[PDB]
Amino acid sequence: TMSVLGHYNNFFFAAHLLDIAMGFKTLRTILSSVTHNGKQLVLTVGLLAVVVYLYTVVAFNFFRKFYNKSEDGDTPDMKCDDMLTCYMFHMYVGVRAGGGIGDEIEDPAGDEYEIYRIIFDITFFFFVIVILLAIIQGLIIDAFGELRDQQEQVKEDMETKCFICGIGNDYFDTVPHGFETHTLQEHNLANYLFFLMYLINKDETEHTGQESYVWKMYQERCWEFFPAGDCFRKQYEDQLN
Amino acid sequence: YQQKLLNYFARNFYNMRMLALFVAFAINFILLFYKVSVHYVLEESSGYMEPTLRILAILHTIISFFCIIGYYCLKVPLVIFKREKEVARKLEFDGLYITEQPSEDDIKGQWDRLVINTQSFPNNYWDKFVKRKVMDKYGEFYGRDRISELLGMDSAVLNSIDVKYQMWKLGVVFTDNSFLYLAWYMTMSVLGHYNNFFFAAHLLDIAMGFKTLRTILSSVTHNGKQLVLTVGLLAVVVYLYTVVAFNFFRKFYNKSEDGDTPDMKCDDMLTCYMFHMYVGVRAGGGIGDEIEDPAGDEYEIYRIIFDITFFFFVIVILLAIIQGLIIDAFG
Amino acid sequence: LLTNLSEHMPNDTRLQTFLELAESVLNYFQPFLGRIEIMGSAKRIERVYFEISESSRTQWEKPQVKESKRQFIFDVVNEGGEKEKMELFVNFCEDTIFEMQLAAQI
Ligand SMILES: [Ca+2]
Ligand SMILES: [Zn+2]
Repeated sequence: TMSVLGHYNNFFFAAHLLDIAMGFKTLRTILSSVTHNGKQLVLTVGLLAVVVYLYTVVAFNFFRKFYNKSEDGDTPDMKCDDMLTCYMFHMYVGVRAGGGIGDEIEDPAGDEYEIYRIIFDITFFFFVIVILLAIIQGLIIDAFGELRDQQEQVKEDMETKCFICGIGNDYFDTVPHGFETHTLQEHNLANYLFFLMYLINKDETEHTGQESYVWKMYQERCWEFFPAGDCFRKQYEDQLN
Repeated sequence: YQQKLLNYFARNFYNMRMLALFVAFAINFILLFYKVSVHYVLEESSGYMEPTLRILAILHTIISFFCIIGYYCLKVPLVIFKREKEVARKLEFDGLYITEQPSEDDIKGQWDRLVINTQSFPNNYWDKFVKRKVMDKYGEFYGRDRISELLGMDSAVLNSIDVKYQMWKLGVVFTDNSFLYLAWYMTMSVLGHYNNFFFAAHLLDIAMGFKTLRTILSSVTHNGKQLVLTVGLLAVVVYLYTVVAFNFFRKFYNKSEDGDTPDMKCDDMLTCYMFHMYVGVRAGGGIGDEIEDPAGDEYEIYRIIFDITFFFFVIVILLAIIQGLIIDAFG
Repeated sequence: LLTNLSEHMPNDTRLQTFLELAESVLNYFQPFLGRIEIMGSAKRIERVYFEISESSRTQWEKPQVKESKRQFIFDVVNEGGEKEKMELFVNFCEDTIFEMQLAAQI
């Protein structure tokens, strides 16, 4: 669709650059980090919205003369009078500035509403900016870190544990080059694949005892012929231990 | 019919809560459509907005009253039964008011002392014979008279309704957290009719819904003592910086509108302290982003050291520590 | 037969001499010979020596098969459910057999 639309206006080919994010793995992890913690992120954004709305209600009721965002005073006054303008002003400039809504509102010096205004400003800054922005950032970053840690744990489990047969590394490594030889030759994966394919290819009349037994168990979908914590070196302990 | 209505309210309770939340959302939308000129709702050529707000406020108050009645019918017996079971098992197995005389603070035991000398003490414990076992053993040891006086065993007209027991029940009811929250809900819904803006506070009921909102809210109080003490340390270090600035660098605090105007300085202690705690702790870089530039003065290296030490110490260490405390509590 | 005798009989100098006589044919038939241990029959580990075709080995290294293997390994050791582990291993085996059959149409 985007490639077809690119011929209408030759700018829609910019959206094809995002195909690089479906290439290298870390780009895919970064993109999936946003949706990995989805419900919590949406609910935190909603909490941010409702607390900003409460601050908007308080400012609308009490401090309305302070919102004189005019170009150096004596011009046609551009204020924030109605609810919607104040709410958009708080959600657009209040949540972005480094310090809260106090960095844009006129200085409250000499007014009777001085301590109340200072408390409003400090509480806004602290609560919404610090707690909620840090919480959202931590949610996304922790999702990314958790995904990377899961991938690393998967790699470590593959490199230190027998996939089938579930023993571990310290058991096969008593002999030189033990675990690597075990995974390569004894309890392999492609070997099991090729054995299943060989069973499917061969006729039922030519099956040996073990092959017929495995075929029967596979036909009945009853898997006990797989090793369940035992191997040749454990049962048939070399020279009978 | 009264019992049927009470049982119906005790049945449909969470549905009433969700209805209250939706009505609060609608009322807050209508509030979002306000405008000043005095306060009148701007309506896009539709006069239905104000009657809708009126009927929504009335129906919200009614629904919240139904909610509190349903909660009083539903889960108050659980609290009553739990407390009765605890006090009865304590008095039987151990015995507090007869041979132990509980500790100085012991607010729960001090309040529960009023219920042992009542005619309907085991109203919900379904074990209305623990008085006999207690009287037996503790009157055979500590005398029968003290047990008898302490325990006090010996149209719908007024049968005195066990006034002492009712007072004890009301006292234990006005201590549960959920009942206090619903009482606050009642208070805010009632006050919403005086000024139709107090319905904004009902939006916080969404934080008692989904679990992650409750975890976020409880994260603030999870690390309470450490947070308060860190805020106190911030206050005292800002005060020390205020003392130093008051003593030495006072000509630099000329927060005037482009120079030659009536000078608005920070001369006294309180103004300097509020200036440091209001603008100093918020700006991205410390108090140096607002003070005049120290170029050419004899107090140049001292001023630079003051500025850098303020910025680094208070902003970096203390703000990062407070933020880390809250975030680590959440995690 | 020689591999079975050598593995089942660990200490026999005569079998050792036979192995040093037939090491060349053993090296040639090494890429084609498998090795698998099962619980099948009785209550002991056995060995299920079998044959691997050239086509099966030359279609195992196709990029699609490698990608499917990586995805299956990640999805079966990340969550696991370690009886659905074996169930999904068998299912992945069937799917990879189908993919080798499809890739045979080159
Ligand atoms: Ca046969
Ligand atoms: Zn193994």
